[PDB]
Amino acid sequence: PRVKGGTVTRKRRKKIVKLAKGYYGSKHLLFKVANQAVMKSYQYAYRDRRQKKRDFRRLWIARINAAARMQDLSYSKLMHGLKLAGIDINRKMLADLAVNDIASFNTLADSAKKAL
Amino acid sequence: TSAKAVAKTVRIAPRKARIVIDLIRGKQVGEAIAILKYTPRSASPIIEKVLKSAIANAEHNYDLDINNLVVEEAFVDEGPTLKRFRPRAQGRASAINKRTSHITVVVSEV
Amino acid sequence: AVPFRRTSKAKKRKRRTHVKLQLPGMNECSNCGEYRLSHHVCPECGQYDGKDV
Amino acid sequence: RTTYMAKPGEVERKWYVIDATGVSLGRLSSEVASILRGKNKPQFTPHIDTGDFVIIINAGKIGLTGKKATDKIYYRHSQYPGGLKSRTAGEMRTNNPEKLLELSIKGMLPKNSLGRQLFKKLHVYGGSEHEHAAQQPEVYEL
Amino acid sequence: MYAIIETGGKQIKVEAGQEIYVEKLAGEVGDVVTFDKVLFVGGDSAKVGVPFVEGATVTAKVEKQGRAKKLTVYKYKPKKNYHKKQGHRQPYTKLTIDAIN
Amino acid sequence: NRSEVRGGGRKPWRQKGTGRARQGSIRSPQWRGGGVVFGPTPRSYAYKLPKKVRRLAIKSILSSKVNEEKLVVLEGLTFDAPKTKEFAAFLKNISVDTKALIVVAGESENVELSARNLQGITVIPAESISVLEVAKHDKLIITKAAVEKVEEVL
Amino acid sequence: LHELKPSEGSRKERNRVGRGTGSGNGKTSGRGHKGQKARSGGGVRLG
RNA sequence: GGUUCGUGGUAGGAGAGCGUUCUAAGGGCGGUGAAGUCAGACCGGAAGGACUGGUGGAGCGCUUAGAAGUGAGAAUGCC
RNA sequence: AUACUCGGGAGUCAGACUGCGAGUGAUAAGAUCCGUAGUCGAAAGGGAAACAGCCCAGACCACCAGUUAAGGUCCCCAAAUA
RNA sequence: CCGAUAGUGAACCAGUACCGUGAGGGAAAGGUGAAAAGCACCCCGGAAGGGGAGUGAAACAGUUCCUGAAACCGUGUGCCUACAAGUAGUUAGAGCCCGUUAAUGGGUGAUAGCGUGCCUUUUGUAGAAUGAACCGGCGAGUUACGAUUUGUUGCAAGGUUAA
Ligand SMILES: [Mg+2]
Ligand SMILES: [Mg+2]
Ligand SMILES: [Mg+2]
Ligand SMILES: [Mg+2]
Ligand SMILES: [Mg+2]
Ligand SMILES: [Mg+2]
Ligand SMILES: [Mg+2]
Ligand SMILES: [Mg+2]
Ligand SMILES: [Mg+2]
Ligand SMILES: [Mg+2]
Ligand SMILES: [Mg+2]
Ligand SMILES: [Mg+2]
Ligand SMILES: [Mg+2]
Ligand SMILES: [Mg+2]
Ligand SMILES: [Mg+2]
Ligand SMILES: [Mg+2]
Ligand SMILES: [Mg+2]
Ligand SMILES: [Mg+2]
Ligand SMILES: [Mg+2]
Ligand SMILES: [Mg+2]
Ligand SMILES: [Mg+2]
Ligand SMILES: [Mg+2]
Ligand SMILES: [Mg+2]
Ligand SMILES: [Mg+2]
Ligand SMILES: [Mg+2]
Ligand SMILES: [Mg+2]
Ligand SMILES: [Mg+2]
Ligand SMILES: [Mg+2]
Ligand SMILES: [Mg+2]
Ligand SMILES: [Mg+2]
Ligand SMILES: [Mg+2]
Ligand SMILES: [Mg+2]
Ligand SMILES: [Mg+2]
Ligand SMILES: [Zn+2]
Repeated sequence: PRVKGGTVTRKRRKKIVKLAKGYYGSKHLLFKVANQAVMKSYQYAYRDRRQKKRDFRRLWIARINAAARMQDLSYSKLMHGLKLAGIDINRKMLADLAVNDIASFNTLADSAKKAL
Repeated sequence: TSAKAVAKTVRIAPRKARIVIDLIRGKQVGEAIAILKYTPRSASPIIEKVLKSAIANAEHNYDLDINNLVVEEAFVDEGPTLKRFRPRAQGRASAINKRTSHITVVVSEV
Repeated sequence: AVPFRRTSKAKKRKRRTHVKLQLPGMNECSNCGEYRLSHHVCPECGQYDGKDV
Repeated sequence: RTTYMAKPGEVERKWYVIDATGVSLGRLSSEVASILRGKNKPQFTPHIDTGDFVIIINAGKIGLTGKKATDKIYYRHSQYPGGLKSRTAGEMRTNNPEKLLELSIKGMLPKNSLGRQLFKKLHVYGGSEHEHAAQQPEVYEL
Repeated sequence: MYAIIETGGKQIKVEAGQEIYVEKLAGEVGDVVTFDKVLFVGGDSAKVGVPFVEGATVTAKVEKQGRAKKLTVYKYKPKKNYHKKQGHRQPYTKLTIDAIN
Repeated sequence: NRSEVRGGGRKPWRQKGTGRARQGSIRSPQWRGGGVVFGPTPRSYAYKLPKKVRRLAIKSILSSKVNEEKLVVLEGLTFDAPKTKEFAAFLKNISVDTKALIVVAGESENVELSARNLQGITVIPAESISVLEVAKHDKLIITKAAVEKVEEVL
Repeated sequence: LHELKPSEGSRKERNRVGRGTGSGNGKTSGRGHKGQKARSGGGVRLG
């Protein structure tokens, strides 16, 4: 029996073109460039799930540095102080206190100074 | 509410019809007809007949006031292309698309 | 000599920003009551709007 | 998730006035770049501009160590063949100090659209008088 | 008053009545969960942990046991005829915080 | 295949210089009306397992029918004249109401005719009992005379 | 006849080459790259 | 069911599968709307699969097995 | 924690640079030809501005957690104007 | 076994048209509806073509008229855009606009970080090496008979028939 190439091809290519929604010009219309664009988007998203974790830690560290220098501490001294003092609060939580509850941040910065 | 006329498979390239149709889109029908009368393009007479047909449709089929009509919609769609050949140098033939247009005009009160 | 790349839709449309007609210079006549080109004779009346023929 | 992000016009931008008298051209510039960028505020958000406005006065008295006054050359190219012009840091500190400090700080700002907005927040004066008294600028120490 | 608790290899700030998502915990949708590792308590008397506040606990009730929105993970190496597609849905537990202690 | 398709003898255009892909025949398989590259060829699909395996298969399918209580042994089965109404009434009396293979020996030509127009019913000699015919049918109805003939062979 | 199960291990699905890179037999279809053994009808006589 | 050690990968070896047309048997859907087609924020580890609605206007799934003209993005491929 | 044996199926027979030991060369070559180790080839990640072959180090998937390696901590740019 | 690029070259006035001095080469091209009931009549227009009205289950079935994808061409408009240097995404992200197979939702995207297509061929290619204008269809390990090896099943010092 003959199997004509009916429907499976169109169904597969249309899914890839729909994943390219929002891309510029031919990239959201044409299977060949949409398929490249979608492969490349997935590769970037895979790389950026790792880079996102690095980026947010750099943001938190910069904010902790700013808040700590308002207490005559550098980030490097504060973090050493918190380690010696045995305080396990992570950079995401410290950066959150430094912005939203500076009084609490100052309490921890005191605990740090005491341990140094 | 509104009245449409269409001229299907008019033997004029759509780009050539569109550059004129763009002048009348949104105008009152009286001004639209004047604009077409004084735009020296091959498309102007063709678009005028579609517009006047649309206005007759609005007055006869839908008892609307011809004095109060605006060109609500006007567009040109590609019709089927006649394929022709022009002999060129060195035995080669080059394609010629004798393109056709569908010219739609919708008129409405306001 | 030849296009190195096909022209995109956007670029083609930008090029055509200036490919358009201007509205004709026209106005309603008094004697006729219909539109006419300025500095032309009005056929509706059948002569120049001002100077009778 | 939950990390704070500053919104445009959320963080109060303040006006600072900084005396440049004696400070190394860099050293002044590196500190000022940080103030413009907002790196000294916990609200620091990399995409927003939370920084402060900076007036530098006395830019004519800016410090240039070593033989930099004669040997530090600033180059411009017009993009015409052989259109390279040069000025010494010294000559520029004498005649165009506002330019000298702008060149020094521009190089230390992010090289992007936001970096170009930050540069607009810098006001340099050769002398001791600015015309920004309305902005009630507060003296800042390095 | 808010606490900072250690759940699922991460730290989270919790007030009472807040609805948090955490890594899958054992618990039916009724069950009450007790977080014992409290790093910090806030509000008018900051109790700081070295590293955990002795006796301090947050209680929460399990609202949902779910799988997050489908992620497709796709890798390829250009010119090496290598592609690898994988679906992912990360399990979570949606808790409502009841009481900081 | 590209040899069997009408025409296609000449090279469509010269190997080099025209700027077109090199082509050998207009009936090459990538051409629209061209030859098929492999595709069906007339062939037999028939094969027999060894005789001993074929005998075990008929013994085992017949034993299955007895285990499933799908085998009805009839004393006689005969009809005075070909009458489908009578054969249909018979199937109600025996309580079939399914597909059924009817195996008969004592010639009884009227059985074949009487059951010929019923849709799920097949009448066969006894010499002609096969694995696929027993498998194709739910109930197996067999005359005593036919059982004798089936056992005589197995 | 609607519940046929051939003896387990008696039948195996044939391998189809040149049907994409996922299978591991796509493109070159197990032949590697070029030379006489990559060609249709390719290969030297037995000994 | 646990424990331990593992899980980058081209040529390439090994395995398990998805989907397509056809056949058989069983069991179904369908003018109260089949296939196809369009849309969607649904489901599965992948190939893929549903559901709902529009269009369409008469055929088509599912289960288990079987057989193949069984899967395309590249051939200065052909139309 | 593998070896060996017997069977089924392969691909490969253009290699590259780096370090070390030699020849050829001019004690030239990103040269050439061997030996020896590594990396690339077939290896993503971090560093070396950018940079297959160097330094660090091996990606099963998810996380807005943590600790380190080379390399770094005035600003661009995370960390010492230690 | 094929189901209109298939199956004959040829489902249709095909060895036709067309090409060639000639031998010879050699296409494309199927589908209104159950029934013509194939749109009286009115209107604009020279006509074409439309809009009504009517027929019909349907006319967005209107004489090439089942379905009607994609490229491609347009109209409308929710968000963005005229100081910006862009393999066009991705991660972070305001603002604005929505409201779903109800989901730690959808559209858009100021600004910020990161980021040299795909394939082939190569020691090594973003490559200033190769191939592809785009979309669609078609387009490449098959079958027969032998050999060998593994799996399965039957029988077993036997096993098996060919014509
Ligand atoms: Mg000539
Ligand atoms: Mg031939
Ligand atoms: Mg060319
Ligand atoms: Mg054919
Ligand atoms: Mg297989
Ligand atoms: Mg492989
Ligand atoms: Mg390929
Ligand atoms: Mg090859
Ligand atoms: Mg080889
Ligand atoms: Mg690994
Ligand atoms: Mg692997
Ligand atoms: Mg294999
Ligand atoms: Mg079908
Ligand atoms: Mg369709
Ligand atoms: Mg095929
Ligand atoms: Mg193609
Ligand atoms: Mg060496
Ligand atoms: Mg060399
Ligand atoms: Mg290679
Ligand atoms: Mg690497
Ligand atoms: Mg780098
Ligand atoms: Mg490479
Ligand atoms: Mg880390
Ligand atoms: Mg550390
Ligand atoms: Mg810093
Ligand atoms: Mg044909
Ligand atoms: Mg068709
Ligand atoms: Mg033909
Ligand atoms: Mg037609
Ligand atoms: Mg602007
Ligand atoms: Mg500017
Ligand atoms: Mg090309
Ligand atoms: Mg064999
Ligand atoms: Zn007049």
